[PDB]
Amino acid sequence: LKERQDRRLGAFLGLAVGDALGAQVEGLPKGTFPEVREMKGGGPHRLPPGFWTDDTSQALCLAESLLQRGFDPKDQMDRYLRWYREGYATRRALERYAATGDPYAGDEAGAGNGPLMRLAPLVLAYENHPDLLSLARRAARTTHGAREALEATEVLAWLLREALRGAPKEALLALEPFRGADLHPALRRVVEGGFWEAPEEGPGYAPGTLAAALWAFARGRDFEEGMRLAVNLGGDADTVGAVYGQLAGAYYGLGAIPGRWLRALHLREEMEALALALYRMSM
Ligand SMILES: [Gd+3]
Ligand SMILES: [Gd+3]
Repeated sequence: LKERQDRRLGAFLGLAVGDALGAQVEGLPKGTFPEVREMKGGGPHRLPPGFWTDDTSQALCLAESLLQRGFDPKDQMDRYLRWYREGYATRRALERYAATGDPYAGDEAGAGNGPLMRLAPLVLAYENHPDLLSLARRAARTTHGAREALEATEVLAWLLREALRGAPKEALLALEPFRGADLHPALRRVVEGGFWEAPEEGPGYAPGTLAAALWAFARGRDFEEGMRLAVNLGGDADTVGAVYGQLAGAYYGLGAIPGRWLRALHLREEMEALALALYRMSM
């Protein structure tokens, strides 16, 4: 069904849409700037409208790696490194890998949201794998090693899988499998309802990023409304937007994402092809 493909395309393109939109106001304190509603580009990097950042770049790298050779963390890092060296915590991980050959180069200080911003591709291709959560943890470990970042990635992997399978918003927010689970205290507070309150800003800390995305998803009645709530929190807006985009994209579907946002999106067609290829792979 196109209905099923629509969810996978939505999750992938939603990630990029959130990255591009949020990038326009990243670094700005909440409530100090005009409400973001359109793909105008700009931000600290004077981005053209619809242009995303490293969040989506890493997602693309992971997607190509998966389609090229299944789950291969070594290949993932080869691609990240190559992407990194072609341009001018993660950089430390990439250099660690370059020097030692260890693909799981993340350290305990890496509690950032990097693993969350690029996740979608993994779930699209390995949605039905019995070890999906373990694969997600390994995919996070390549650049981040903090307990809360690894667990936050597992929670997002579960969320995406369930959304792709048609689980209702209430079930996704209930996070039943994680209730009472032995998680890092910060993440436990999120799973137990910390996300119902509006964040003071878009957090860069993994648990906080997930909480901000869940909050926007909980309050937004559709993809667009939730996306605007997410990015207007300011702070790490491109990444909070990217995480929200993945969840909301999988939940609402590509057809629910504002057409003008998709038409302005850089490499829209390339991503749609990748998303479809990954989905075919999961079957
Ligand atoms: Gd960025
Ligand atoms: Gd950022």
